Amino acid sequence: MKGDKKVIQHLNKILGNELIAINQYFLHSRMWNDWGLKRLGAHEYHESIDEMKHADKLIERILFLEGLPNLQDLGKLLIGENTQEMLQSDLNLELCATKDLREAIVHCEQVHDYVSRDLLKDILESEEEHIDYLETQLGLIQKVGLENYLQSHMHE
Amino acid sequence: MKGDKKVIQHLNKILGNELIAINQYFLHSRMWNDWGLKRLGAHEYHESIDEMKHADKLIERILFLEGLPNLQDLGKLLIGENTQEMLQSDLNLELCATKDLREAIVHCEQVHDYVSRDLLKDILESEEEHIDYLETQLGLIQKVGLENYLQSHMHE
Amino acid sequence: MKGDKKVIQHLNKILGNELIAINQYFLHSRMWNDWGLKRLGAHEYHESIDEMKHADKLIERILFLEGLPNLQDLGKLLIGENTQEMLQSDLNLELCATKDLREAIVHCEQVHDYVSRDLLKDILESEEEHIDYLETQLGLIQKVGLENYLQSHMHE
Amino acid sequence: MKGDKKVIQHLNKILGNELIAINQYFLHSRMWNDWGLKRLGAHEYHESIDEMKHADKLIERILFLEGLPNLQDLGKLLIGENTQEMLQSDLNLELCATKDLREAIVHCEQVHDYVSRDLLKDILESEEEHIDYLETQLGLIQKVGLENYLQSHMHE
Amino acid sequence: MKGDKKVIQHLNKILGNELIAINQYFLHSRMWNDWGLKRLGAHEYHESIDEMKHADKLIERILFLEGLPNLQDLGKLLIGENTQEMLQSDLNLELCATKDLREAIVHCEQVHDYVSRDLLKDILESEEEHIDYLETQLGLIQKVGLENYLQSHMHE
Amino acid sequence: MKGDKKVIQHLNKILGNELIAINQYFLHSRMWNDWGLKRLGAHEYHESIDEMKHADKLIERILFLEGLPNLQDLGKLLIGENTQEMLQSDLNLELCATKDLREAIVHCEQVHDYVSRDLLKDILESEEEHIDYLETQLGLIQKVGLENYLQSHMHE
Amino acid sequence: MKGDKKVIQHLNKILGNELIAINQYFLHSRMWNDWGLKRLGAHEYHESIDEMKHADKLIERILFLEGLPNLQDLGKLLIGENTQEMLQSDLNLELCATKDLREAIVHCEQVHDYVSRDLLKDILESEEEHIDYLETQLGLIQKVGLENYLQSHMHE
Ligand code: HEM
Ligand code: HEM
Ligand code: HEM
Ligand SMILES: [Fe+2]
Ligand SMILES: [Fe+2]
Ligand SMILES: [Fe+2]
Ligand SMILES: [Fe+2]
Ligand SMILES: [Fe+2]
Ligand SMILES: [Fe+2]
Ligand SMILES: [Fe+2]
Ligand SMILES: [Fe+2]
Ligand SMILES: [Fe+2]
Ligand SMILES: [Fe+2]
Ligand SMILES: [Fe+2]
Ligand SMILES: [Fe+2]
Ligand SMILES: [Fe+2]
Ligand SMILES: [Fe+2]
Ligand SMILES: [Fe+2]
Ligand SMILES: [Fe+2]
Ligand SMILES: [Fe+2]
Ligand SMILES: [Fe+2]
Ligand SMILES: [Fe+2]
Ligand SMILES: [Fe+2]
Ligand SMILES: [Fe+2]
Ligand SMILES: [Fe+2]
Ligand SMILES: [Fe+2]
Ligand SMILES: [Fe+2]
Ligand SMILES: [Fe+2]
Ligand SMILES: [Fe+2]
Ligand SMILES: [Fe+2]
Ligand SMILES: [Fe+2]
Ligand SMILES: [Fe+2]
Ligand SMILES: [Fe+2]
Ligand SMILES: [Fe+2]
Ligand SMILES: [Fe+2]
Ligand SMILES: [Fe+2]
Ligand SMILES: [Fe+2]
Ligand SMILES: [Fe+2]
Ligand SMILES: [Fe+2]
Ligand SMILES: [Fe+2]
Ligand SMILES: [Fe+2]
Ligand SMILES: [Fe+2]
Ligand SMILES: [Fe+2]
Ligand SMILES: [Fe+2]
Ligand SMILES: [Fe+2]
Ligand SMILES: [Fe+2]
Ligand SMILES: [Fe+2]
Ligand SMILES: [Fe+2]
Ligand SMILES: [Fe+2]
Ligand SMILES: [Fe+2]
Ligand SMILES: [Fe+2]
Ligand SMILES: [Fe+2]
Ligand SMILES: [Fe+2]
Ligand SMILES: [Fe+2]
Ligand SMILES: [Fe+2]
Ligand SMILES: [Fe+2]
Ligand SMILES: [Fe+2]
Ligand SMILES: [Fe+2]
Ligand SMILES: [Fe+2]
Ligand SMILES: [Fe+2]
Ligand SMILES: [Fe+2]
Ligand SMILES: [Fe+2]
Ligand SMILES: [Fe+2]
Ligand SMILES: [Fe+2]
Ligand SMILES: [Fe+2]
Ligand SMILES: [Fe+2]
Ligand SMILES: [Fe+2]
Ligand SMILES: [K+]
Repeated sequence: MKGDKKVIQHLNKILGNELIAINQYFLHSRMWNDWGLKRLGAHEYHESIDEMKHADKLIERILFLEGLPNLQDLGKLLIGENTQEMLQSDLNLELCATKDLREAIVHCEQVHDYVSRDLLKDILESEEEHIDYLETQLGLIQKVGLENYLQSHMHE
Repeated sequence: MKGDKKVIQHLNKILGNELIAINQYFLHSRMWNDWGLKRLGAHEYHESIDEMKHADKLIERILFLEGLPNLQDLGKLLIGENTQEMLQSDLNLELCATKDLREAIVHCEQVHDYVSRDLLKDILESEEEHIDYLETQLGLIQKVGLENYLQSHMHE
Repeated sequence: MKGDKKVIQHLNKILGNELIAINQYFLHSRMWNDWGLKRLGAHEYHESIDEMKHADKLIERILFLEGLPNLQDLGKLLIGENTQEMLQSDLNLELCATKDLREAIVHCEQVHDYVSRDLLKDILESEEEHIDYLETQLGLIQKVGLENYLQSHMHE
Repeated sequence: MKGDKKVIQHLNKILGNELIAINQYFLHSRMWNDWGLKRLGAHEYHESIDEMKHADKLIERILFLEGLPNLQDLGKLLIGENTQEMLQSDLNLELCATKDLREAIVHCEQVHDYVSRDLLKDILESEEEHIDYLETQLGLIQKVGLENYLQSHMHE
Repeated sequence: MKGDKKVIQHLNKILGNELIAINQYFLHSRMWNDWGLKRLGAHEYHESIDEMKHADKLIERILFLEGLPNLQDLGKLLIGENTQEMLQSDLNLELCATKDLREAIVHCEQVHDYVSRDLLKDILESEEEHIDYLETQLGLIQKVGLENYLQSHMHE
Repeated sequence: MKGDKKVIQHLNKILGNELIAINQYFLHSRMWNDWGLKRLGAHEYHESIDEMKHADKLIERILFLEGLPNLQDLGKLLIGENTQEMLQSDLNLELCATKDLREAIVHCEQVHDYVSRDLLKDILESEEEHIDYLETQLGLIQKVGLENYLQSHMHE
Repeated sequence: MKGDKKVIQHLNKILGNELIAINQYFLHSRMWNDWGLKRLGAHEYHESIDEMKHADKLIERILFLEGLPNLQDLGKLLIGENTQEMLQSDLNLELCATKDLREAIVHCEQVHDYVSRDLLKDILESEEEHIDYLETQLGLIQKVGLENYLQSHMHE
């Protein structure tokens, strides 16, 4: 089925965001694991897997619409040097991603691509859960202190 | 994540409706049970539990959006004195609730809060099922007669 | 069997205290969950459920005695802004509520409503366990430190 | 142990009431069964078994207190001729029984026989459940009509 | 079905004997239990249950024959003060009961109420088993001595 | 938040009685076991465990009320030299315990400490069971003779 | 056939030490439980049970040797006011106990009561495990800090 070219362009923009998030989260996960903060590593890995699944659904939708998925362009990773920086960088990336998702949903509604809208809404629900996770961890660092927070995320 | 203040105000309005419905339905349930109309009591209890779960989701969403859930303000319960009045009072309350849900959905769409919209749509689907249940019971009272209808709802 | 009018007034007063506690504890529970303090959130949810069950038993007893349960009047919630304030606010509520239970039991005894007395005694046993829980947590904060206490109530 | 002679007199009065209820409810049960109203018959049999178990506990307590259980004196049975009369006669009997139970509890409290008081309170809780059952059935006859009420209690 | 009025009178006489035996044996059972003679108490309870089941069948038959079961008139209980007296009092009661059963069977045969006769014969077989039990226990007291007999019926 | 000072004194008095009974019954148990009267020894051990559990509940209650449990003061043990004396000494001790329990319950009721009252009533129910056990054993010695009574309590 | 009088005196001295430890550790256990330090409370309860089992074995041995177990004389409990004092007071008590055990073993060896010696050696092995437990906890307080130590012993 021949999709709207601007919808396909929006879907490729979302896909591009997923690709940044996959790599940033995977590396953050393996950094936490390397440091012996295995619970943080495992949860960051789970976030990376979520983004892999979002990318998959986007690729499948673009192909159905007769578009060309762009897996070539990888935007800027902002890798942190410590736990607080890593969490904040992830959170900043998620906030950029939801902004793009909302603009893509607007466009899908405008051209009556309600199935793409619903896919993007499902991804946006997941991203807001990611934002909730990351905001909550930064808040816990303040409430229990950094050393305790890290201690609680050492052992799986 | 910092939510739109008018969306949060709409969510608290919906929450307020849930709180009325929880108490009205719980008391109606226990009145039917007290009268020995246990099947009616059990179904009304189920409705009250549905509204408890709606309230829960609304509270969680308001907190995520950095709003303050209002569990203090309880609107007017209209407790019936017999089965027909109790069902009709519930139905009137549901019809008020769906009106508020539609206005809240309009606002979420306007400001691109698509995750809150989808939550409210899910609640609205449940409320229309509640309306269907209550309308159907009032119709059955007409078709089988009040005495038979009550008889059929005595024993679980 | 018509119950004593002042006994029914007392039961409605106890019921009113339960309705305050249901909402305050439910909101405190969801606040703790929102902050990622899930062990605190779960325990507070089970306190809320306990009060819901108290309210149910009182409603059933009032109806049996041919009184009108009052679910319309909701007294003042006191929502804390951090863990210490939330625990202290719950403790304030419980201490005020047990004072009313004792006065209600006195009245039941005076008019020989021994079944209502035993119901209120069972609720009072639960409220003193709730007081014990709350006082103990506040004491643990003093013994292990606030940051450690919150750490220990982060993960379920 | 040597019980208070007036307490033993109260316990024998309660036992006397149980013996009336056992026989009245057993006969009402078998009359309902005879008429093909088997659900009514089964519930009335259950009430009769409850009173047998009350009598057993009272006999045991009287003997422990070195009293003589009185199973010789059987008071007045009032056997109804139709369902409404039978239920109302049972209800009248239960209301007489609770009046005697409250006077007995007063006396146990006066002489500090707290264990006998707790037994009598357990019996009283059961009789108030019996009263609730009987009142509820009389109310259902009004709400669903006598013919429907009987129909619903034909088949087990 | 319309029973013979003299047969119904006989059945009510048998029922009257059952009602005496129920109460006498239940009290003897609880006296033996009170004394710590639990095997004697359990067997006497079993005898009491047998008489309850006899009474039930007689009530059912009387009602089928369109008679009025008489549970109002309770004849003389003869409660013993020690084991030998209790057993002998039960035995005396059983011998009175079989005398009445034989006269009732004669009358059933005379008027061709063969189904009532067979019920009464089944009851009589049970009473002769009861007589055998009681006679045997009195004989064992002579053969093993009273102290040994009681010792053997202390523990269940 | 403290209990009533005189209630705490009563609870410590009850606790003192438990501590006497624990030690007296444990030694009596082990004397019976040493003599080869293992069924008596096992039952007496069970009585001692009951008193340990009573003491535990009292200690927990005193601490909740912010009293100081007194485990220092051990009153007079009266150890018997043979089975009859041991049983009688236990019985005398239980009768002193129930006297103190009734005085403590009066006080709890007076100051509206209804949870302490219910705890003491539960302990009192258990002590009256203990009295029943002891009185019954002494009575069995009379009915079956001492040698037979001891014989029946040799083997478990 | 009697044990040595001075061996029996030593065994009663060891028994006296057990009785102190039972009560001291049981109260310390219930204080820790009351404070919400349930893992400390559970371990201390376990220590108290060990001492109850030691006392049982000593009572059995004394009775076999035809001595009189002394459960009347309770020496001085030293109840701590906080975790460090409670642990230290337990440790001081264990060190007194092992001193008396070694003197008792010397005496058993001197008079060739090798079975009493082996029993006391088994108790001594257990007391040195108790000492190891207590010393290790005090050392952990130093290594992890008091607040962390207490935190780690809050939850079971
Ligand atoms: C009149 C006030 C209320 C009464 C008497 C009441 C009663 C109950 C009862 C009896 C249950 C079942 C508990 C059990 O058996 O475990 C229940 C479930 C529940 N209630 Fe309430 N309730 C009240 C109000 C509320 C409110 C105001 C909220 C939240 C804002 C709430 C949240 C819940 C939740 C989340 C459940 C669990 C439902 C499930 O099974 O998923 N309730 N309620
Ligand atoms: C002093 C009066 C009586 C006492 C204390 C007494 C006591 C009892 C008790 C304790 C049970 C066992 C109930 C249970 O544990 O579920 C029982 C069973 C029963 N009783 Fe009675 N009873 C009395 C008189 C009667 C009478 C007068 C009747 C009928 C006319 C009757 C009919 C029955 C029947 C049919 C059962 C069930 C037996 C079975 O099949 O297991 N009882 N009774
Ligand atoms: C302050 C006084 C005491 C208290 C509060 C106390 C408490 C307890 C409790 C709660 C139990 C567990 C019972 C159960 O749950 O079944 C127990 C077990 C036991 N107690 Fe005590 N106790 C006390 C004194 C004693 C004394 C003085 C002795 C012996 C001289 C003793 C001997 C025993 C024995 C043999 C057990 C069973 C241990 C096992 O499980 O193998 N107790 N105690
Ligand atoms: Fe590694
Ligand atoms: Fe997830
Ligand atoms: Fe994503
Ligand atoms: Fe295709
Ligand atoms: Fe666009
Ligand atoms: Fe979808
Ligand atoms: Fe994401
Ligand atoms: Fe590790
Ligand atoms: Fe592990
Ligand atoms: Fe009811
Ligand atoms: Fe549903
Ligand atoms: Fe709802
Ligand atoms: Fe948040
Ligand atoms: Fe709006
Ligand atoms: Fe959704
Ligand atoms: Fe609804
Ligand atoms: Fe029914
Ligand atoms: Fe059913
Ligand atoms: Fe969350
Ligand atoms: Fe609980
Ligand atoms: Fe409550
Ligand atoms: Fe009612
Ligand atoms: Fe009052
Ligand atoms: Fe109760
Ligand atoms: Fe509470
Ligand atoms: Fe404090
Ligand atoms: Fe975590
Ligand atoms: Fe987990
Ligand atoms: Fe029939
Ligand atoms: Fe029942
Ligand atoms: Fe009864
Ligand atoms: Fe007795
Ligand atoms: Fe009286
Ligand atoms: Fe009780
Ligand atoms: Fe009753
Ligand atoms: Fe049928
Ligand atoms: Fe059936
Ligand atoms: Fe007994
Ligand atoms: Fe049999
Ligand atoms: Fe019979
Ligand atoms: Fe018939
Ligand atoms: Fe005849
Ligand atoms: Fe037959
Ligand atoms: Fe018989
Ligand atoms: Fe025994
Ligand atoms: Fe047995
Ligand atoms: Fe032995
Ligand atoms: Fe027991
Ligand atoms: Fe006790
Ligand atoms: Fe406390
Ligand atoms: Fe006092
Ligand atoms: Fe209780
Ligand atoms: Fe006791
Ligand atoms: Fe043997
Ligand atoms: Fe054996
Ligand atoms: Fe506690
Ligand atoms: Fe151990
Ligand atoms: Fe020891
Ligand atoms: Fe010996
Ligand atoms: Fe020595
Ligand atoms: Fe050994
Ligand atoms: Fe030790
Ligand atoms: Fe905790
Ligand atoms: Fe746990
Ligand atoms: K820590």
